[PDB]
Amino acid sequence: IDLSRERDPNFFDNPGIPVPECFWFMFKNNVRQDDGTCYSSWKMDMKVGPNWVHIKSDDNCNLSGDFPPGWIVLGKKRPGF
Amino acid sequence: LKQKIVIKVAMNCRSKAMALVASTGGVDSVALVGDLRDKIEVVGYGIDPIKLISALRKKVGDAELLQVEQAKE
Amino acid sequence: LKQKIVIKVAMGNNCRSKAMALVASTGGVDSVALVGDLRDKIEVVGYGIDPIKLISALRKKVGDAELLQVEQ
Repeated sequence: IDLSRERDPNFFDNPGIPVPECFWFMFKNNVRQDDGTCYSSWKMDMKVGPNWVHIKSDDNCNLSGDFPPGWIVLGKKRPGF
Repeated sequence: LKQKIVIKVAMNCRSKAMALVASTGGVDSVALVGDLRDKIEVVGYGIDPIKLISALRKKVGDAELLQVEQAKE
Repeated sequence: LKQKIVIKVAMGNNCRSKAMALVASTGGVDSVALVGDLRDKIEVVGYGIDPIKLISALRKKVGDAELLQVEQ
């Protein structure tokens, strides 16, 4: 999986809250399932295959979570962030 | 205080789903996102995702919570 | 092709819910967002949105509605 080589997620930044710094990409067996945006140095709940997974972000948009077998969610900073 | 919710909805059902989510108390914004416009992203205050999912299934069709994230303000 | 439209509406309780539902369900609308400190302006983004009919509907159904911005 090369994130430098993935189409940008289609997104909408709500104008009332800060703009989230990261793109995220969810894969089952190296096949892209879903994508979107999330905050750096923050946390979110994501449905990853059958399970709710608590995902933590560092300032660099690296995502840690206990993903079920065959699944991963990977983050990177959006242009100019 | 604000939270972002992303919902996958089988979806004119898009117009129906958008109208239902946008009518919810405490909504700041609603957006069709994804290339197929098959996801609704909602931002606001005191939105119960469980209640919103129930309303979508009963009104529009299959719907699944994808992402819930507090606004980092 | 891609449009951003901002409408100030007079919004009195469940007026936001009613205006947001109407705009959200208008043909060509991708996104609706309340903006301004008083959340009394609606930012509408989409493709093929008819701003004249949107303003008619909002005036008939919700209250006074002024076109502040149309951008393409």
